Amino acid sequence: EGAFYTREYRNLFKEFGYSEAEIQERVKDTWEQLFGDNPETKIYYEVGDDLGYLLDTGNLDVRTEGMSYGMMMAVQMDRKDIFDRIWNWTMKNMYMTEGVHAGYFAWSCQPDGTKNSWGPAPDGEEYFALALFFASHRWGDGDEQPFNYSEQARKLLHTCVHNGEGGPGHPMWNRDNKLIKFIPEVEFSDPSYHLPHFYELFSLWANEEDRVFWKEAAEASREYLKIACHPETGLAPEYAYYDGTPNDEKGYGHFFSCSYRVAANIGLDAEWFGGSEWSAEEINKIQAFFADKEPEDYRRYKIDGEPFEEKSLHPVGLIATNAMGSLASVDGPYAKANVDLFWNTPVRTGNRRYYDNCLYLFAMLALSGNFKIWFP
Ligand code: NI
Repeated sequence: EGAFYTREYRNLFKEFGYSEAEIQERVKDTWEQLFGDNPETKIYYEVGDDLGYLLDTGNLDVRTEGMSYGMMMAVQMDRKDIFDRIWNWTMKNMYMTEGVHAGYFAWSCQPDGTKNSWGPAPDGEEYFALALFFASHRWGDGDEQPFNYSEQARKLLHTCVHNGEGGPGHPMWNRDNKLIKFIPEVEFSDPSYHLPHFYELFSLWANEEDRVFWKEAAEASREYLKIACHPETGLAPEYAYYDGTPNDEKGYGHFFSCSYRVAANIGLDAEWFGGSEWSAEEINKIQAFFADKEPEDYRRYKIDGEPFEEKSLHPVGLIATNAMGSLASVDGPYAKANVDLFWNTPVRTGNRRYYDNCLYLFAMLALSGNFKIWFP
């Protein structure tokens, strides 16, 4: 039974023999390397007294993926100061009041706040919503907008479900199949965006009129991951059609950066809502696939396992997510090896560090029993 029921979170590092003191130190150090004055590793930058952002170092932009991640990280770490700086920047610079995506958040901005696009990215929205619910539950709603956290979360999720009913907009979930979309104006998906464990919580906390819908989305997503992951290797493509097969129209049909999050998501869902045979077997498959592969040699792979020449752009992120996946298969043949590999991998430096380092801190939090559900 998951932590949602027991309110106890597995410390897999401790279970695998790491000392409580060293785990405590490693979690804090990871946070400090990302959010402190450590220029080589840092991904969070403060602006003035009331703003801050996470920089996508690989593209020199600020993304809703990173901002929503940063808010989730901040609430897990009980850092309301950092949470509010990020959310303030997000509302000021990313929230759209105009155009077909009004009510969503521009997916990419320049560090100066300028929007690079008026299109949103659904995985940002869903993390914003849950981070905001957690903020409300830990700290209470603030007296002034936009710090009225729970109202902001419910409003945002309303738009995600109902957009287009009285306007030219589009929802972020397909209403018939209850699957999250890659972007509001398409009818395909992205396996890594599927967060059934988040939807379970939305089914408790969203507007009441949408709570059954969120239960249905959770179930739809669980079923969808079964058909999206390759049956032998466990690898999921970056984009996939609703029928579960890869969408490679623009090169996203393979196992690469986006896909890495699937193992992590499966890990977290197992920890929160309970183990399943499917999830354990799926994590066993991915870990078995990587068991005989050197991190320095990790590639892009077709989902059936065929290697490309191209190396993984984010191999530290791949390590972190595979290790986090161990939460879904704690007795798995490679579970300990994956956790140990991660323990022995430093936080990344250099221009591609943002994505790896986000996945890294999530894995550090989850594997130490510090990626929690914050209840009212
Ligand atoms: Ni120490």
